[PDB]
Amino acid sequence: LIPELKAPKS
Amino acid sequence: SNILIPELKAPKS
Amino acid sequence: NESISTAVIDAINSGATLKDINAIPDDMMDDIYSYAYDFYNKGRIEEAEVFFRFLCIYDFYNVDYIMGLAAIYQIKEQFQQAADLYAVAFALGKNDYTPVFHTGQCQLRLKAPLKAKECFELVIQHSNDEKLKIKAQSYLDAIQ
Amino acid sequence: SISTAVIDAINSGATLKDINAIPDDMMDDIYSYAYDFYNKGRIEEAEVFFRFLCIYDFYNVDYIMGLAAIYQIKEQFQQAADLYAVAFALGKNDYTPVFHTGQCQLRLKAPLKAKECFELVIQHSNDEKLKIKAQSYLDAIQ
Repeated sequence: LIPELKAPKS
Repeated sequence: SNILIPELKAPKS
Repeated sequence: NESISTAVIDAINSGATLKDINAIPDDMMDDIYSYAYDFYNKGRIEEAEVFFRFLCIYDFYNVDYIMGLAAIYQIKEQFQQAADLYAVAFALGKNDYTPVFHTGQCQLRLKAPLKAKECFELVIQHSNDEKLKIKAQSYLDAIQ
Repeated sequence: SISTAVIDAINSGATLKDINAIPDDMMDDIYSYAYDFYNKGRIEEAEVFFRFLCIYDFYNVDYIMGLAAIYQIKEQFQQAADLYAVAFALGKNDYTPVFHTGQCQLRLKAPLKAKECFELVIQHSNDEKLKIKAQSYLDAIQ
């Protein structure tokens, strides 16, 4: 269903 | 159809 | 063979045009990225879509930006556009097979199970992501 | 730039495509993306692809031509001419890179080297439509 984004913090 | 735009080999058809 | 190799690399390694981010310093990008992220995880897709597009305009080469925007198009069922960006992330981002797995998802939805099949097989040969390989065999098995 | 597993490919002589086991069908699909985006005027994407393809296979004349065409369009005439010089060494009897080099040399304020490119085209190309333009540029250069 919904793709999983890389989490923030560089 | 412009001479300053090269024309590239078409992808293997 | 060696000077052909390096002539090529030399020409690309000066054809580096801009880094795009118009001297609008780094950790600022981060904050925008972080809300795009927070809008996305929250399901405020219209905002998250604006933020990612804005970031991709500013720095087309950052794989996380491309991946965020691709993910939005995926969620919006703009599957051709998602797959187009995933091919870009692949060409930028070179290691990860995530964009290839998501492209399989897209091709499935674009009525091209053959292409979809090839994607998931590629992930299976080349990924070292255990979880991703599972998912990818699962899709593969399902469309046999 | 970043990834110099490109330095290993170099001295060892292999391509990164081989080093990373990328299927030919995959390279061909990235090529088609690169081709379509290019013909469609989507030059930023096409550049991403052609760059990838040139990095993964520095010996592919068609990849080198694509990237050099992109640099020509973007007016990076020095980089385009350097890549055309490589594409010519690879294909070593297609005169299209030599013609387009003549176009770059003209924009680099080097009309004499542009003239010798075009002469080289007329002297050796068997391509008629290429010779016609080469001969037009040669006539226009005085």
